Amino acid sequence: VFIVDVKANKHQIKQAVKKLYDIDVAKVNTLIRPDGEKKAYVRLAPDYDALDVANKIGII
Amino acid sequence: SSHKTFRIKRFLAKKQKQNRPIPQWIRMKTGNKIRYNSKRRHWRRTKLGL
Amino acid sequence: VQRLTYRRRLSYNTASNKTRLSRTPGNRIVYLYTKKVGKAPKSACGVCPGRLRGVRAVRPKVLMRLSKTKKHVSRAYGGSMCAKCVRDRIKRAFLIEEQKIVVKVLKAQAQSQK
RNA sequence: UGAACUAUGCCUGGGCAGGGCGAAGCCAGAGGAAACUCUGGUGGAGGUCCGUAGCGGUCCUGACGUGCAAAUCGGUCGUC
RNA sequence: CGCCGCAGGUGCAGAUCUUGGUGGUAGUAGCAAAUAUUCAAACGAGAACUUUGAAGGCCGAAGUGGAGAAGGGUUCCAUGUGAACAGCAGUUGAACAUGGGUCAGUCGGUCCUGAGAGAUGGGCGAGCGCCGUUCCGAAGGGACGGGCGAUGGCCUCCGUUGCCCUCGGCCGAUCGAAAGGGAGUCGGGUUCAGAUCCCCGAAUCCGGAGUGGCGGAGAUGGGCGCCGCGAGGCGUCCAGUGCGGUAACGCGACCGAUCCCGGAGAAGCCGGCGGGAGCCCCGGGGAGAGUUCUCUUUUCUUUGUGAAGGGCAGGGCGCCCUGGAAUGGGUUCGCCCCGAGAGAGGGGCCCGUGCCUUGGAAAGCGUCGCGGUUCCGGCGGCGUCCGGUGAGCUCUCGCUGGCCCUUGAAAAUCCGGGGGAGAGGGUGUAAAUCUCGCGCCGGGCCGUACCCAUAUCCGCAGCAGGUCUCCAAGGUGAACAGCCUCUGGCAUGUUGGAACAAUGUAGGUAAGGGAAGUCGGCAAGCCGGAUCCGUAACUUCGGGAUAAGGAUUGGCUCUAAGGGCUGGGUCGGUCGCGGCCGGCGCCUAGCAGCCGACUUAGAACUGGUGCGGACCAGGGGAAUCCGACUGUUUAAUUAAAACAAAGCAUCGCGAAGGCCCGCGGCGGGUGUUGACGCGAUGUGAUUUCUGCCCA
RNA sequence: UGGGUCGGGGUUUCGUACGUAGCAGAGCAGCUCCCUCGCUGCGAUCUAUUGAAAGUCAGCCCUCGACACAAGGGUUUGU
RNA sequence: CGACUCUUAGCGGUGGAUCACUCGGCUCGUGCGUCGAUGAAGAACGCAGCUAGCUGCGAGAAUUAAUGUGAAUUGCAGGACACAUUGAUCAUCGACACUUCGAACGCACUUGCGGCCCCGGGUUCCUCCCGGGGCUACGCCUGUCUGAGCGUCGCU
Ligand SMILES: [Mg+2]
Ligand SMILES: [Mg+2]
Ligand SMILES: [Mg+2]
Ligand SMILES: [Mg+2]
Ligand SMILES: [Mg+2]
Ligand SMILES: [Mg+2]
Ligand SMILES: [Mg+2]
Ligand SMILES: [Mg+2]
Ligand SMILES: [Mg+2]
Ligand SMILES: [Mg+2]
Ligand SMILES: [Mg+2]
Ligand SMILES: [Mg+2]
Ligand SMILES: [Mg+2]
Ligand SMILES: [Mg+2]
Ligand SMILES: [Mg+2]
Ligand SMILES: [Mg+2]
Ligand SMILES: [Mg+2]
Ligand SMILES: [Mg+2]
Ligand SMILES: [Mg+2]
Ligand SMILES: [Mg+2]
Ligand SMILES: [Mg+2]
Ligand SMILES: [Mg+2]
Ligand SMILES: [Mg+2]
Ligand SMILES: [Mg+2]
Ligand SMILES: [Mg+2]
Ligand SMILES: [Mg+2]
Ligand SMILES: [Mg+2]
Ligand SMILES: [Mg+2]
Ligand SMILES: [Mg+2]
Ligand SMILES: [Mg+2]
Ligand SMILES: [Mg+2]
Ligand SMILES: [Mg+2]
Ligand SMILES: [Mg+2]
Ligand SMILES: [Mg+2]
Ligand SMILES: [Mg+2]
Ligand SMILES: [Mg+2]
Ligand SMILES: [Mg+2]
Ligand SMILES: [Mg+2]
Ligand SMILES: [Mg+2]
Ligand SMILES: [Mg+2]
Ligand SMILES: [Mg+2]
Ligand SMILES: [Mg+2]
Ligand SMILES: [Mg+2]
Ligand SMILES: [Mg+2]
Ligand SMILES: [Mg+2]
Ligand SMILES: [Mg+2]
Ligand SMILES: [Mg+2]
Ligand SMILES: [Mg+2]
Ligand SMILES: [Zn+2]
Repeated sequence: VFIVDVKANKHQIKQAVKKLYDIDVAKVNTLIRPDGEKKAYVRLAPDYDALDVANKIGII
Repeated sequence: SSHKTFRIKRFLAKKQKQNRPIPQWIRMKTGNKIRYNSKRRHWRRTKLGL
Repeated sequence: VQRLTYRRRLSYNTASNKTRLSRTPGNRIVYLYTKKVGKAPKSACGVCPGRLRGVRAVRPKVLMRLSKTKKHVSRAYGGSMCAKCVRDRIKRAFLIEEQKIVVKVLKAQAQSQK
């Protein structure tokens, strides 16, 4: 789960996550929060584990 | 309503964000003179402009 | 009895908000939003009030994904005109063309006199 | 500057229990010398009747009248 | 600050004076609309109000229930607090504080047009501008087709590319619907709060695929010469843009442009029938509960199969073939249908939301247990069954009618046909092509929490007001009535306790009299349902009419009538205690058995004459005035006799026009009109009359 | 000694309780080795038990039966 | 005796007059006398470690660079900063940057949808998908190119 720029679309979010985390993603769901921030649920590919990716990111 | 435009939702977002109390450390600043947020808005008391 | 709710935000009994009851494998009754009733083609004759046979009755945009055989009949004008009025037009075309030959013969034989 | 209330026209939607009366059309039977009439069914019309919801707002000149309300409430009512 | 001068926005008790503050009133009015609370316990300093449990009640499915639209905008959800607020209180809160929460190709917006709005051209206008929306425009910037070439390159050959020929009127930009039109997503699980969006599993629509992803179709047969015993091979030539059925039409594809025709989108209200489902009801079989003082094989709960395919019922057909009908027949609740082809027989098509099947039991649910991952989509057992009924209710589909001086959208978008410009191969290794099967990739943006109201909206408020919808159980009953109940919900509507004075407000009863009361029967009361009788004057013959008036009505026990299903055989003369044809027989005044609704009528018995026992639920008659009726009206004192109305009558007008708008344009409305029309008046249905006067 | 609370009795109100029983009961449905005129259910209502049952001071009357409680509390007042 | 009421005084409340203060106004005068398609005024939304308002700023967002200055900022924290292989802060401001609406400019808006040309990626060039960049308003002047006319002519 990420907070993203409100102008970015699902394709841009997908490519941005793939580049700066070196992971493959399956799909991106997106909502805009009541406080105005865009939130993206980025499902990872089956061969990528979201647990240890969040560990190397530092948000575990 | 549930159905809203993006402009309306963004307007409501800013109104929500500024509807919070002042930080307590403001009251310790030099020459403060501010006691509390006088622009607090309750949803039932005062209705928004839109 | 178990009462029902709409499953969409359209809350009015309009022509696009028509439902039917359905029992799920979970043993609960729910709405299923039906599609509208399609119509078979009317005949191009404009006379016969019945609709064409051999053509599937679906909404117009469903015809895009149907195959060719489901939309016509193997005959001249098939799927666009009734068999009765196709027979009538075959006879009417032939007999009128015969009548033209009649008047052509009749005028050609009558012009022999100077 | 206003038709967010109201007035009127248009567009596109939604809605209106249960009963009574019994129009045309139709069937059969009967009477009659005929002409034709009578009887029983059927049928289900109508700015039709009783009466819900809805819409209205008659009377109590009821309640209230620093009110629940800057026009509301109860019964009784009009139409349905 | 004094004194000498100077200069004023220079003196307050008033002005229903202005602003601010404060009294008496006064601990007063008041905290009284919608039946209602009680016991115990917990937390806590503190409990009439919080929470849990137990009772007693209410909403009573047209809800005080479950969900939405508009509007609100975080009120949603957890945790904490006890200042202020919630007109008593509070341990509670829609308060305060801190955190969290709204996940989509297939739910909407988005797209289309509607009533309409609105640029450009043009016109007008001092001017900002506004008129106009096809009108006074050189208004098509597109196209597979063909040609000239640049060969840009996997320069084979097909893509690109500039120009030329040919074709090309939505003939008008653009905006306009979260209820109209509009492809395609369902089932299970999951949260403190989100799910048709997350997860699991099943689908599906649209788009793309250039070098072409795989199959299948096209499409692969005949004739002649030869070899070969035959089978089968070789050479040459000729076909081949599929096939079947009398037909309706069918089959898996089934070449084809510009162009033309058509369909679907795409059509009102009401009635009566019929089919399907959901619900309700009835008889059993299970599982779990309740009662058991006595009785009750009892009472209650529960007892699944999505989309998308395939198959089969069922419904419909104004579809086809045979044939030719009066002694007319068929047939509906009603109708209606037939030599323009009935009845009968045999077919074809459409819908198929029903059943079976894949999905599918592996899930879900109900029970009974066994372990744990402080809070396992844990593990396991068993079950998820058989039937019957209907003027039943609600959706839905269909058929057939009625009504209209009313005839009940448009456009996106999709499809079929007509035609045959073209394209494709020389018999193959087949070609052009393919709406057939399978395979590959993608579907961006915005909304999505919650309330939806006797507390989340508007009314200054948690205001008896207002505010658009969907679902809808049992009993009684004509019933979506009223009354009681189940599912679900609630705590009596911004306080409690004790009393039971007057006067109120709301509701009852009252001897005898019966409107004597009062402006006036105001208010209240009487009547009331249904069945059987019985109904006048008058009348526009329709009505009046539930006229008036009268009798009956309970409970219990029977009786009678009102239907649906099957089967009606004279026999081994023989063998597939049963089957093929037949010598072998007379229900033909119809029986035999089984099954199932309500309704009507009659009778007996019976109760202290009570019985539409609550609820529901017309007082009636004789006249007079006015308005014909139905309708409408002064939101907030007038609902009427007022307005309207159909009917009658009159007037203007043939478009260079009548009536009217406009500051202006040869602008605009009636007018998408044309005297049976439009415009302007008066009177006010019917009937009958409508006299005299043009000074 | 007292007044209470129950109980009892009286009064009075209504009108004859539940259960049981009956060859009471319009009738109906089953059993016939039975029965030789019977037995097994359903059945409003009737009869007897039964002027019964129930209420009755809370502002009725009398108890001397039972039970407990009652020589307690607070605030004031002087010629 | 008290209570109550009245008057006066002390003290205490309620209230915010008076007086004193003044980083505000009002008035007069002076000098300049400067906006915008190179996108103004105005509006919206964002930006701080803790930040709601005001103020400042624009995704480089309570500010970057440069210059002057010369040890702070400060409410708390954190961390720089030999102040000479240059420097906190403030001021100035000439470099750079400057989101979305808005004359507002591709079309349109209470929504959203195009077209053209390059670049990159999935492609592994051919045109489909994703991203990036540059264009795409009206009027008008000069010139340019392409055109029209049974307008006036010329040659054939
Ligand atoms: Mg979304
Ligand atoms: Mg409000
Ligand atoms: Mg309006
Ligand atoms: Mg009527
Ligand atoms: Mg009526
Ligand atoms: Mg009054
Ligand atoms: Mg003065
Ligand atoms: Mg004064
Ligand atoms: Mg009081
Ligand atoms: Mg009170
Ligand atoms: Mg009730
Ligand atoms: Mg509700
Ligand atoms: Mg809450
Ligand atoms: Mg309070
Ligand atoms: Mg709050
Ligand atoms: Mg054109
Ligand atoms: Mg539009
Ligand atoms: Mg719609
Ligand atoms: Mg929810
Ligand atoms: Mg199944
Ligand atoms: Mg099913
Ligand atoms: Mg026939
Ligand atoms: Mg199972
Ligand atoms: Mg929701
Ligand atoms: Mg209210
Ligand atoms: Mg207001
Ligand atoms: Mg309330
Ligand atoms: Mg009450
Ligand atoms: Mg209460
Ligand atoms: Mg009396
Ligand atoms: Mg009397
Ligand atoms: Mg009198
Ligand atoms: Mg008198
Ligand atoms: Mg009255
Ligand atoms: Mg009368
Ligand atoms: Mg009787
Ligand atoms: Mg009238
Ligand atoms: Mg009249
Ligand atoms: Mg009115
Ligand atoms: Mg009025
Ligand atoms: Mg009135
Ligand atoms: Mg008249
Ligand atoms: Mg008239
Ligand atoms: Mg006694
Ligand atoms: Mg003082
Ligand atoms: Mg600097
Ligand atoms: Mg739109
Ligand atoms: Mg010329
Ligand atoms: Zn035809």
